[PDB]
Amino acid sequence: PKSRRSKVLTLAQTEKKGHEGKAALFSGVQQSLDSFDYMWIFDVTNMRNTYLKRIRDDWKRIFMGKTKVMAKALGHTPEEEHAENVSKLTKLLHGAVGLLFTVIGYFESFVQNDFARAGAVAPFTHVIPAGPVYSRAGQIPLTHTLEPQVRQLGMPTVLKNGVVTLLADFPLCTEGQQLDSRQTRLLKLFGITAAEFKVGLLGYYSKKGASVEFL
Amino acid sequence: AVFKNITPIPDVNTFLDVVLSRTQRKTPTVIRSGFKISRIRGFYGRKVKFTQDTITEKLDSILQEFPKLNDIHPFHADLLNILYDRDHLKIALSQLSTAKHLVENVARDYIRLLKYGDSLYRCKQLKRAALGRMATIIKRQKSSLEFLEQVRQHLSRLPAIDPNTRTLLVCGYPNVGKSSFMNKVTRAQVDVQPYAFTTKSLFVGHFDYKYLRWQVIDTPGINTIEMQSITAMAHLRSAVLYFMDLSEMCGYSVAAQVKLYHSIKPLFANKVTILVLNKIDAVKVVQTSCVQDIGVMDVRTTACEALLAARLARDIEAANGGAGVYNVELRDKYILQDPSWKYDRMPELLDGKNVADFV
Amino acid sequence: SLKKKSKRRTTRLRSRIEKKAAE
Amino acid sequence: TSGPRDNNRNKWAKKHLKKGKRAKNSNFSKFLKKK
Amino acid sequence: DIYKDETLTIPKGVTVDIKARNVTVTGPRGTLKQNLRHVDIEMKKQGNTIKFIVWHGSRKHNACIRSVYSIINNMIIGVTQGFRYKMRLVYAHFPININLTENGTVVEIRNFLGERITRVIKCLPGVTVSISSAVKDEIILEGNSLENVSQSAANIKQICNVRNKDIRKFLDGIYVSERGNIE
Amino acid sequence: PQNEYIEESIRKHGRRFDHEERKRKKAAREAHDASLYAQKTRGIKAKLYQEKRRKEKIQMKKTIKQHEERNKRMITKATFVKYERFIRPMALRQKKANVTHKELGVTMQLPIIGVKKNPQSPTYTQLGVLTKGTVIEVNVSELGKYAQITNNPELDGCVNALLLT
RNA sequence: AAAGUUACCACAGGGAUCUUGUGGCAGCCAAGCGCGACGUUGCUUCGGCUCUUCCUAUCAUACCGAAGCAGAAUUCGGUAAGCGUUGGACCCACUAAUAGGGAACGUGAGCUGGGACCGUCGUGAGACGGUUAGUCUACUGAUGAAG
RNA sequence: AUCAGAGAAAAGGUGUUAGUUCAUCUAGACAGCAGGACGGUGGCCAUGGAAGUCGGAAUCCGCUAAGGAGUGUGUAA
Repeated sequence: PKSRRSKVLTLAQTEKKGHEGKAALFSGVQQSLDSFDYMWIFDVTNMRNTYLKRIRDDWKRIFMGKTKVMAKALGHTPEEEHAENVSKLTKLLHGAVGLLFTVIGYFESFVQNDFARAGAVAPFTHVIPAGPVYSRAGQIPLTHTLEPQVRQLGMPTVLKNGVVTLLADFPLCTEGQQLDSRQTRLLKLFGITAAEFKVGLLGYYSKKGASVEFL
Repeated sequence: AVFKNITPIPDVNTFLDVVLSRTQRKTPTVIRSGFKISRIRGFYGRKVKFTQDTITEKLDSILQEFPKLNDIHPFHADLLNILYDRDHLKIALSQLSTAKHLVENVARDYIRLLKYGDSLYRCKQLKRAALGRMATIIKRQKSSLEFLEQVRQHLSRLPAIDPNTRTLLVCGYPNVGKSSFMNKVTRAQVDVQPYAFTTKSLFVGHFDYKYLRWQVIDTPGINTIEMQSITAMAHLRSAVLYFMDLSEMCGYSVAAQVKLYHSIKPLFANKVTILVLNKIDAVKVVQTSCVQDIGVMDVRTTACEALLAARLARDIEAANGGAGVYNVELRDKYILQDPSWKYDRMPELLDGKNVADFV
Repeated sequence: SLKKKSKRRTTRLRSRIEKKAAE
Repeated sequence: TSGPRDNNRNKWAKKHLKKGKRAKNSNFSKFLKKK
Repeated sequence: DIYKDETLTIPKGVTVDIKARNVTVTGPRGTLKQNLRHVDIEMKKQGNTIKFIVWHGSRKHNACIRSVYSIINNMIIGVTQGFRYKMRLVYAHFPININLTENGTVVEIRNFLGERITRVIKCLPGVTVSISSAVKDEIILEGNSLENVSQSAANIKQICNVRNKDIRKFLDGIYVSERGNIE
Repeated sequence: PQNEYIEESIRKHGRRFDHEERKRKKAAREAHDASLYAQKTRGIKAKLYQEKRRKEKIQMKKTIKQHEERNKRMITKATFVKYERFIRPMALRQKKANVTHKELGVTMQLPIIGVKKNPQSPTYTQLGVLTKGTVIEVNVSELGKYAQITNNPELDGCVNALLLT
């Protein structure tokens, strides 16, 4: 017939609407823009969905959809955009930022720790001790049942007597170095929460003031 | 049963393909219309007979491989019934035997019908008809092959217990240290896990003491595993080694262990009983510190006594040239005074006279 | 041939091939 | 059993040429050569 | 298609000449030579960019452009950084005795699975064999030619093959553990 | 050994070092293997792969379809038992016929009470030769009724008929 | 008074004279084009000794793949015809194994074993005859004139 | 075409070339990297036990950008 790569299929039956889903997200963003007040700009961070749900719990809803889709739907030109002076705000509006209604002090001060991801830089240089592996870097008061972790890790570990043993020490991360794929995977496996979620509240789209500060 | 020595049981589809391929590869497959009607009839009959023989041989081998439940020992039969539903296995074997008899009868009827064949098409149709009926019978007996294969795998993996010889049965509360004592006493290393009923199946290990061979058999903590342990202990000439957690570190109270031992006393009757007080540091009463691993050898010796009462040049050669390549010289290993004389040769016979025999 | 079998065919074989094509 | 054209046997013959042969035959030719 | 091209930017490697379809890449680490006479691809050299061009080529010949591009990139990586393969010895009962001769260009293996046969394997040119001191029973295969290094590793693994035994239980052998650059 | 001993061996020692990667490579390259197979193999084994692959596509297409809606002087023919000028072989003779009911759609093995009429020849009807299209009466007490033989007993080897009901 | 009938028919005469491994039947579906594939429901004279080669559709030998394949002994499946595939009476024992076939009348110019017509007497029946009628080449070695 | 070219037929082919139809696509096409892939809920049974993935019936749900009473591996679970 022809030389083409095979495409796999599954039986979840949970396919999103695609174009219709994007249109619904834009409509919800417009409704959020038309919401009462609080003029929030925050959707997600490196944190997990549970953290986002917990953050959204203390509100009366964070929603961005696709990045810059709401800005494109609103329109860069101020005439097309519902707000005022949105031409300069469109360039600033990027990433996972969305409207919400409840806060400012909690966002500024409270930053819950979370597992790090690739692309960042570790704040220290954690070193994995040799010999038997430690789940919490020797802080437990390390189970030997993690046999499948030896194969899944791919690091220089030998399954001796049903226990993963490291022939030589290998640091998980180094200070001043970007988090690699293996480093991020090891940090997620271990107890390395070298991350702190932040929020963006530079300006507020006031109904009357209409002053979105760039601070 | 425990002897195993049974060939793998293929699937129904695999068995049918194997039978057909064997018949095609072995029997000739070139019969033109120019041959006589008798030759055509003979060729079709030969193919049908070869297919029938192959099917019968495989079925007979499968039937013979599975041991008879009645002919097995009472302990082996009880374990097989508890573990693999011996009634279902007997039904499956009977169904396979009936299918084999039906296949042979179908082949005989087809052979008789083809003996009076008329033409090539009639012989070809008759040859196809017999093969399809045999294939239909083989396909019909599908689940029986899968059940037999699973039984064969379980039987092969099962241990070969020897209740006839002196044996020590260690049964009681789960993780009561009896398994640890059995692992220490015997060469076998029984796995121990925090979860209950870690040793689901029995583990048998040979041991030597006082120039005697003792078969240490562990049992699951006391369920299918418990029923198998009870069945094994019911018919076995062995000494009971019930262990009671003195420190109750096994999760079972001393009173609960005593009640279980009293209930199981009917199986332990007419045998030497040992009450092992486990975790002492943490029916003959013997204290064995499970945590401290102290007294296990003394308990084993006491149980054995109760049961008895109730009943270089090579290195140099290998380094130099290895075996079969190194020539060992006997001249060096001589007691001659002069080293030169020992290493030198002498004339055995000269001038028609044996110098060695005349000197 | 070169393969196992002669491409060239017997003259009576060609004709009966033509006959088989006809019917 | 394997025949004399066994590929491993030829490999093992090649290995043993430089172990129990070759040198002890070359100088053997040399000795009767200088003779 | 009329035009099908792949563009490669060259690192500080000195010479990337493709005269007579013979790539002779000279870098800081050394000089590697390969012949690409089996592919009918234009090799245009302009400044710091090399264009692999095929005009009016079929799909079978068009697939050669990327394959040529990768192997040239691989050897350029060799002359700049080099290739290093780390293999870990695996033994259950008999330790595997490994000795290196002619600075490692030939490896002879003994005491495998109790066998008295001395398996002698010679590495391909441009490869050297060393025994790592940081990790025990570790063999390091470093050189310039990635294909030669990988072929040498495959040859060692293929020679140390367990036969007639259950693979599920018998695990003795030599296998590749880490593949990458020298630095 | 005892029970799952390599399962004990896998637990306490581990798996083959590169088994997971080799099984991954084998799965990945299977597509090239199967395509290569479909072109090189010849003969009976090729025809088996042809039939097996055609079947697999059919079920696979259905499973996808089920996915979306969810989202000498002797008688040479078999017969039933001067006038008997010819010879009727005993082996060729049959006494039981597999009659399939029309409305019920169930095949029942009933005895051959007799032959009603053979359209091929009245002599065959007189001789009771079981042939295609012949009418034969069989007992229907457990279900006498007539039935037409829709098969060829001389070739199929069984008297497969359909009830006249 | 006889007449029809005979595929229950019998005795004479006249005319005519590619192959191999998948069961069938009846239904339910049934991609599709009234059929309808794969699936699903039922029930069940010939005959053999030697011999030569040849084919592989491989019994053994060589090497691989898979299987609860621990080892050993196996089973199944590939490449593979290089090399073999006995000795005696369904056996028997040896053996690594005692594989299946071709030479369309395998090798009967290698080899052997296990009448027709006519007549006559004749019911439903079979026998007692007269004629009769066959039909250089190749290979093995050996010399050998000669540019 | 490692058996090119000068009925065996139903089909098979990650062989090639053209088209025909239908789909997504700067609201970012596939592919690849970096992640999420959640909460009731371990829904309900089953049995040494199966927490989506021994198994049998349900197949609900709040949140979202999206997460199944789960695609398979895996786990005694």
